[PDB]
Amino acid sequence: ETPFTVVGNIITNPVRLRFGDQELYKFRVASNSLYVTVNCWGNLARGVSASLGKGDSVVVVGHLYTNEYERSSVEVRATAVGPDLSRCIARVEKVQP
Amino acid sequence: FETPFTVVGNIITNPVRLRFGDQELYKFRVASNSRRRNSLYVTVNCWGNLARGVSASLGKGDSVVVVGHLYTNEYSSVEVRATAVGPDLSRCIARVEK
Amino acid sequence: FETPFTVVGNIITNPVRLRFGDQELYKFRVASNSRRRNSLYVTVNCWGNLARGVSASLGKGDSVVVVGHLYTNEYSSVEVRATAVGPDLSRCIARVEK
Amino acid sequence: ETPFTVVGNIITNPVRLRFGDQELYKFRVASNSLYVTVNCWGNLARGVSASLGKGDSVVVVGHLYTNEYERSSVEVRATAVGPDLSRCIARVEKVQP
Ligand SMILES: [Ca+2]
Ligand SMILES: [Ca+2]
Repeated sequence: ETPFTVVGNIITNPVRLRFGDQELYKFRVASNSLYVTVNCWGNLARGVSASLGKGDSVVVVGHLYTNEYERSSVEVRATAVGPDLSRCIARVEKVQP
Repeated sequence: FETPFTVVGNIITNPVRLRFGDQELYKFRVASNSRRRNSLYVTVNCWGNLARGVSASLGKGDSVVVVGHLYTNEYSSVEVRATAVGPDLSRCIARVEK
Repeated sequence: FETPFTVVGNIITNPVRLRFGDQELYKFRVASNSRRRNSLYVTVNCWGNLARGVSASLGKGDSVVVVGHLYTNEYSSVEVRATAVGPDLSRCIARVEK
Repeated sequence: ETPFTVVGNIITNPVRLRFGDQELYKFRVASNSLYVTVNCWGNLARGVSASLGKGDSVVVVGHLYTNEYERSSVEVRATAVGPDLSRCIARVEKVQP
């Protein structure tokens, strides 16, 4: 419940990870400096893996949090991600349910 | 000291293009996808390269992520000067071209 | 999926209290401190403990930080359901009591 | 130019630091989880040192960035800070220029 928006560029090769039913798509974003790891789940992990990659210019919206581990780092739980249409063009396709 | 703003929702009008010598405006109305089991309507203004990307890529009904700065115009209407707009990839797919 | 919002500026009206059985509303208008060498006007609504803190602490002219969620009401007016409000300590001092 | 807002509590004893003409007032904030270091400068460092302390409930607005050093961590360059009047009361005093 700390909302957060970052506009920038994916700077790593995203990675998919599975947890049975569920899917995570993870990547790093740089802003224009801020470096943050973005985590997409579900249908968002889908849209993003199908559409974006390293070097793409991106708009990320979600919630910011700290993740402690064996250091502690700052990450986004994304709720919406899109390509930044100031820097590119997109063909949009809906996914039949 | 501008007021930053983000809205996620859907374009709900047919966007309107306007040219001013060099410059281009593309503007449209956005409704936010709030849920109860509370709505937000705003006019978004895209300029420049952003106007171009958006007119080539999005239209009435499409899901959107809009980032920019919020303004009131007493002319009184609440408007966003967008800095980045994209389709919402939680609700769609995009084939990206530069 | 509410739309979060933050505005920093000044209260520019005398706030208005309204009671509804248990509940209290304190509402007022805010202008944002934008600079040129572009304004934003919004109605802010505080409820509950926030209505109490704000009525005890702030009034017309005071500098404010407002955090909450943004709404349009077609009744059409743009309003904030505030979650946290405070004086802007870049422009003032506050002696805090709980 | 990545804007950011956090509402929470100061959880360390703030510290003042000087650089000649200029003053920094630094403290840690927790949200309701996110931990972030907040940096106030100038008149903001003033208002905040004069008004707040460990345990106070706070509204922080500014810009988020990453700071690299001998690790890298996420910090806020605050532009406005106030006590959260949902959790307290305040007497406001203007500072004659
Ligand atoms: Ca990949
Ligand atoms: Ca101290």
